[PDB]
This record gives sequence, C-alpha cells and structure tokens, in this order.
Amino acid sequence: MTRQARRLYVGNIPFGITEEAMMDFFNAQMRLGGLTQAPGNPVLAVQINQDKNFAFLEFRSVDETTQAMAFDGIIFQGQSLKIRRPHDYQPLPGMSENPSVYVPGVVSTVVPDSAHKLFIGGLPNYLNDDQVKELLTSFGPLKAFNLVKDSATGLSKGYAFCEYVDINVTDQAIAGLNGMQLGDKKLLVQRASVGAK
Repeated sequence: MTRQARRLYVGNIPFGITEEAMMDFFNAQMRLGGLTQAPGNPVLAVQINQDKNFAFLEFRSVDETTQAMAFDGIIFQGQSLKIRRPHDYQPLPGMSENPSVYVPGVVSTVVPDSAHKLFIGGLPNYLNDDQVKELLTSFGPLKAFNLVKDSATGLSKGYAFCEYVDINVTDQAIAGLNGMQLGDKKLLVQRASVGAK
C-alpha cells in the first residue's frame, strides 16, 4: 500500500481542535496555495490524539501528500503546526520526497544547529507561537523558527530558536533584544551554540 506515503504527522495542534476543522483548514490551504492537483478534497481523513497533542492527515494521493510538507510551520489558531513524515515512511521509486512549491509566509519549524541559529530565552509564557514569531520577524524575515512547549501541558517553556533569511539580521536581533527586562525575566538572545549543552 502507498498508505504511509499518503499520511503526515501534524504536531503542536490547537487544543480542542476537531478533526473536521483540521480537515477543512488543510483542504482550503491546499486549494488556496495552488497545491491541489485535481477537483475535490486532497485530505480524506484526520485522526487526532487530543491527549498527546498530535494528528495524522491522510491524503488521496502520494504527490499531494508530498506537497503538503510545504505547510510545515503554518500558523493555525496561534500555533506553529509541525508537519513531518511518518517515521516508517519510505520514498516510493519514481515519486519525489520533497515538496516542489513554496507557500508564501510559512516559516519552517526545522531549525538545524548552524552558525547563526539563535536562542531566545526568558520569553513571557503567555506569548503563543505566532506572537513570538512576530517579535522576531520585526527584525527581518525568518527562514525557520520554533517555540519550545512542554509536551505534557502544552504550555510555552519561554524559549525559542530561529534562523533569519539574512544572516546579518542575527546580530540586529541580538542588539535589539538581548538583556531586555520583562517582569522578573530578562531575555537572553545569543547564537544557540554559545549556551547549548
């Protein structure tokens, strides 16, 4: 079966989201983004594990599944959706593994360790993914971003990682944010290599 090549993991889903709302969101986004490859819905079903905070999407075609990987990081009800292959996915012969389209405004959640990867610590815990992304985007467009959540409670842990499109924005964000006081917290903004364990 092509079935594992027609399914995607979606993490960090909004609390209380229904399977139908998730399906409507992705079917509409696929059509609006020009990713859908025929009339009708590309997403057939959604299974939510509400307790563990993830969903699986099932698509009608291998190719539309691949294109939907381009939605990684899309904001849905304030949250950056983490879109991933199933762990047992294996590319089929002759079928592409990576998406061929770009979705304007969608920022990847995949932030690899790299020279200019930034750590941002001390963020107020009431800021959602969208608001932290907006804070960072004020300095320049992002290539990648993730805000770290507690996997049991879903609450922000108050620190994030990001990578700017322009490597030179990195030091501008550091200058603008490092050491800023918010309540009892003080932002630490530095390249993530500096304080990694």
